[PDB]
Amino acid sequence: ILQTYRAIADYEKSEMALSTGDVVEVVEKSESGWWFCQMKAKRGWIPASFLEPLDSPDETEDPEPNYAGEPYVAIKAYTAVEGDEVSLLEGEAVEVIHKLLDGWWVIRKDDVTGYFPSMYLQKSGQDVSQAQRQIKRGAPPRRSSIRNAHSIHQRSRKRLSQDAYRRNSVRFLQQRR
Repeated sequence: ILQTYRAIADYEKSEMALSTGDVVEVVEKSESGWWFCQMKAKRGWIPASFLEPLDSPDETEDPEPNYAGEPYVAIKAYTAVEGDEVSLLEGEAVEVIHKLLDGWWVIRKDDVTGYFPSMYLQKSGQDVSQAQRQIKRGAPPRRSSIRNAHSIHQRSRKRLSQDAYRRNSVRFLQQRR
């Protein structure tokens, strides 16, 4: 594949500067002495909440809400920090109504709606141990936990308030119980 080389000195700007010790992958060697290279890609898991799409403030792949609800149970206890969050003890049953991609799902419990970490929930009637081993990291931080976020979009991201979620929830819910 691509050969890996190392910079033995600093090179100033060639849209890429070089710092001694830098590791690069050589894409094209040339007898001209100028080689086209790329820095080792920097990858990793990050909280979706800290990101915003470039083209628009709104996420394009969030699934649609389902007010009918899906039965889930808390597999890990969580204490609400903000008013729009739901506190649950392990074993408490809830109904998921919006599986948002930022990890904080809207759930319904006792006629009211609020957010809860998806990672701490599992469909009812399944192996709890299995869902717990799937937890290899804590709940991601919420966007509302960010102080002084900076956006490139003047318009705010579209997201129903908990009151709006509740009004839809009480009207279009489905109980098989």
